Amino acid sequence: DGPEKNYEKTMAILQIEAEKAELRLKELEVRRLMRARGDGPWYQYPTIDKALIDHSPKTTPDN
Amino acid sequence: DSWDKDVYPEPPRRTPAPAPQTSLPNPVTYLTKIFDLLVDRPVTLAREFIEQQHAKNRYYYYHREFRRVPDITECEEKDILCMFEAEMQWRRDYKVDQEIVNIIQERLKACQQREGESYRQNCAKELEQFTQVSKAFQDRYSDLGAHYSARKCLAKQKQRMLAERKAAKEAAA
Repeated sequence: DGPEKNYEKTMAILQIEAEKAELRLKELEVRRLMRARGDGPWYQYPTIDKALIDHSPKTTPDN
Repeated sequence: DSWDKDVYPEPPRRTPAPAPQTSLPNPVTYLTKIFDLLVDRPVTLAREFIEQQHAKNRYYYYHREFRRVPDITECEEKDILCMFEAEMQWRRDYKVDQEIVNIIQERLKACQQREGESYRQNCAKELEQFTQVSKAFQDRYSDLGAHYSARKCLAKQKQRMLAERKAAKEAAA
């Protein structure tokens, strides 16, 4: 086949793999940030749910 | 012919005409005549046969054009598309320059053979041409390593430009 075959195929392959590479770098940086700060959708850690708390008036007034 | 005197200079072909004044006649004459009669004529007529056969059907072909693309200096830092374009353009430019020095080497070897013993006297005109070709080829493409690339060539070029700029600045005040 002609040289344009390899030229356009290499264009597509190079673009796709470069996108993969800097996406991987962004993944590493995002993971570091989200593990360090936790202000993100993942890396959340379990905490006690508030709905278990009971608010009815107890025997002791100033509980 | 198949090559211009612009692309492959050829000194004018001049041959002397000896006069065999001696009664003894030179034998090499008879050798040229018999070789022409029973070798040159049959190969020529067979060549005419196959050449008219070739001219019966002559399919055509052309040169492969190469539209120029932006250079690596114009190419942005870590932009794989234009990087590929510039790298291939620079690779083919390196190939064409290699063939340039090859052409000059062939021309100057031809010069040496034409001038024979007087090669030193009658080849300096092209000797200096091959000298400058190789000298600038060294600073244009050499020392780039096995993994030579457009970026490495640009880096070497840049280093040369800083060197010359600094030297000219310090030397000339």
